[PDB]
Amino acid sequence: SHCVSCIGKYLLLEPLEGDHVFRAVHLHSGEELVCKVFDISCYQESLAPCFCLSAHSNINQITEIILGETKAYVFFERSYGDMHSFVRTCKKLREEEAARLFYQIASAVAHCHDGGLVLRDLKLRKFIFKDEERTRVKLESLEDAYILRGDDDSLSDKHGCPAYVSPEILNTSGSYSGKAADVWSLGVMLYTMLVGRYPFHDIEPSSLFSKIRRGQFNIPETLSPKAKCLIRSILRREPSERLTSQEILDHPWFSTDF
Amino acid sequence: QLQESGGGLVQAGGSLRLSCAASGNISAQAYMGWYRQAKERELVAGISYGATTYYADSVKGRFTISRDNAKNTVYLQMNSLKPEDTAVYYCAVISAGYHFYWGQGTQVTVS
Repeated sequence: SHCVSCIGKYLLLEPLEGDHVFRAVHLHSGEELVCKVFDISCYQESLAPCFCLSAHSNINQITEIILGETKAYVFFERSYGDMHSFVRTCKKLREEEAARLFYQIASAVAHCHDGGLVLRDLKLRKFIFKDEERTRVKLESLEDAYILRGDDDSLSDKHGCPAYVSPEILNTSGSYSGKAADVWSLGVMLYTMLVGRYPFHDIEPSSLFSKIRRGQFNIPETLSPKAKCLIRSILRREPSERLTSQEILDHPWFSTDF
Repeated sequence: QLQESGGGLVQAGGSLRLSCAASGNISAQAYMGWYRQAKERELVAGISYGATTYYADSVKGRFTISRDNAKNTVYLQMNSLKPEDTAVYYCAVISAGYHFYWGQGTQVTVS
């Protein structure tokens, strides 16, 4: 049970995540949206990165914001699953399908980097489908993205989900490039989508971080030369030699006929 | 003042049709839909005055909703009736100062 039925012209339905994310239908429009609930004391802080970039097809866009007494209700167009769940269910993606989806993922990251943001927490789970047919994806949100103060993308604090953590973060003596780190993560996603398992895995983190530091991963021979070439241009490169999010988009793999 | 109809019993795989009308001073822009309890009250189907609809994930493709703005009434056609769908179906009409009218309840069983 909930205390209210409606926020503005939006009928509330059911919680998708605790008391934080609610389903909603616009009463005049009849369209189904998703409503994320923040405290008014810290909502414009949390949402600051969402107002840095121009709108992009593969980055969730805020539809409306309704300010209550105690809470701010931020509305988004709904999703239809996530990439992680999709890869698990499918086991692995065909190169044709993977190329379509990964191009959208890379485009989203390229938009963030070139607009002066680093994500820091990139995972498959963070990308969610826009349509029922699960052909279009978008970055779920930019809430926890770091806004660069000028050009410099140097980060001191270690961030990331262990599987997506780059070697530069682990054996860091202070600063590292946030953009290079986000690109590393893109490599892991691409591998995981195509192969159906993480490139680096182990029993416990310390052993996992050893494999990453040394670059202990294998690519199946079954993947196409171009697919393999793209993987290694991210995961088997030091930041200075490693592709940028934008450069990924020009890669010959996407241009294949399939 | 919501007068409704259509309650019945049916074999697993059959079909029922529900209907509800309102003859009062309700808004032209008023949203209309059907909830069911059985368990708690969830919205199974809804429809805006511009005919754009919502369906619960469980009943997508199986159930259908439509409103006649002239008569000021809303219908809920349901097919391939599962055993789980057994519940009391309350019609609702919502406006937005703010109004929210319920129906008495139309029972429908599956076996």
